[PDB]
Amino acid sequence: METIAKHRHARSSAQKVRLVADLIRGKKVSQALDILTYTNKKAAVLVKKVLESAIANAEHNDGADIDDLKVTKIFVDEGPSMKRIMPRAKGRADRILKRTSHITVVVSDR
Amino acid sequence: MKRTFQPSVLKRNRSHGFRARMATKNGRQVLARRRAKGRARLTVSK
Amino acid sequence: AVQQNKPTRSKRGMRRSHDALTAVTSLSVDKTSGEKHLRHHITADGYYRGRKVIA
Amino acid sequence: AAKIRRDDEVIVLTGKDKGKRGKVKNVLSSGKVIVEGINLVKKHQKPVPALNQPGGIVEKEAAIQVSNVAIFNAATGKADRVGFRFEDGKKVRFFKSNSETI
RNA sequence: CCCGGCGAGGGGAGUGAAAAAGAACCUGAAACCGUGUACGUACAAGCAGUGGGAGCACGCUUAGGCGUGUGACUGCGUACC
RNA sequence: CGAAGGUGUGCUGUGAGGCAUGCUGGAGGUAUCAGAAGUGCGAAUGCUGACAUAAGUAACGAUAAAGCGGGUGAAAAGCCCGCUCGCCGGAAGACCAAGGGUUCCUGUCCAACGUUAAUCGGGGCAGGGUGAGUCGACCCCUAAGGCGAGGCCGAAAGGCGU
Repeated sequence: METIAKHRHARSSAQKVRLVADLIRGKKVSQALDILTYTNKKAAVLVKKVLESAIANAEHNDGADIDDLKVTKIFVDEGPSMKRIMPRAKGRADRILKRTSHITVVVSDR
Repeated sequence: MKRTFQPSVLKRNRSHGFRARMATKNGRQVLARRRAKGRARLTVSK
Repeated sequence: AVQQNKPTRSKRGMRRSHDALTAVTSLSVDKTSGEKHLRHHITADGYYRGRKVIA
Repeated sequence: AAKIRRDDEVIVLTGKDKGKRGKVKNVLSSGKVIVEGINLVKKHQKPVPALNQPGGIVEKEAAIQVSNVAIFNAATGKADRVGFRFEDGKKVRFFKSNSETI
């Protein structure tokens, strides 16, 4: 059995979230939670919330056991960008992109 | 540095207002043109 | 000064090959409360090396 | 004038309820009617503290196109069409199968 | 019903012919960005292909073959308007 | 009992091309022979939209400056309370006219806005607040200048004036 959890339209760059996603790919859930608790990054909080949601879904909707779960898949994709205007010198204007991402976590007992 | 726009309501109304436009034959032509185009605001007067 | 040709995704990856993060090797266990903590740091309940320090 | 009116007895010509009978409850201005016990749907209703009403899954009737029903003739046991004629000084409806006033 | 800040976002249950028809809603191309598998690459010099050609993985098999992916080594070779 | 369109595979002609079929899609297509054209794109420092590179690089707007304790909160270097420190003081204090128009006070929220976080705001939503015989405007009087009954002048339109 595989169980999914997602966070869509998250306020961060995919490049920045992938750095933290790469630390927990293929680990046991307890080990992964310990790793996330001691990473001084903002993406760690978001990733940790998603992992906790996935574990709760596996317990409640599928009758799973916590001690047998592993992080079988994790990935981050790009989302829409918001466009803004920032003035510069001598009356010239630039464009600013505000990037977002989607985060997906899959836990399994096999 | 001093710039080009220095506001004043009395001067605005004496220069571009409805009665000033009505006082002359060319001002009436401005008003007819703007009515024919269908503008929502016809002069600068409130 | 600016580029004359556009760099490639291969070169982007090669430059980024030094950007990976490092994880903490291991955690320590207090001898009285049993909690896990960073080595040489106090725990989240206020213990260090078996003694309560902060109430 | 209108061929189908409130408080009539009709039979259903098309749809999932094809063949059933019922009464007309009210007539809407878009060309649809509400017939009793026909075209039921299950609505997911949210609760509201005001009015002292709880939520739940309710069953209720939904409107059906008027041209999908017919007026029922008890003498023959069949669906029929309607026509109009003047009798004393007034307009009336009549069945087309046997020319009988409704 | 459940996780979460009485959030944003999500997993089930239920509606419907259909929910990768869920309101950022018919179909859903390309540039551009990722996760997984097979093979190549850390003594090697240039328009990046073309002719020759081992080895490895995989599907048939009339057990004789063939097909499909990758491509060490070697001849020739300075884009388009 | 699956149309156009999208995406793979097999065969076929000297070429522009053609035919058959698996998956996606959910209602339209068109033989043969003739007729008519907004009939075929890689370039024009072409036109409109979407997305890359440089790069997680430069920068975050006066070098007047901060430290600690308690509170609230999912979370506090920046919000509230307290003690200490520093800066201006013919201003970086208090008040009128012009210009603007609800930015004013109270409750509640943190998506977007604020070059960072925000429990905070001149941000979102709802409710409240401007009381005159003596302060101003309106009113009586004229300056520079403007308009101007009759009048003079000018192809028309118009110009100057009692």
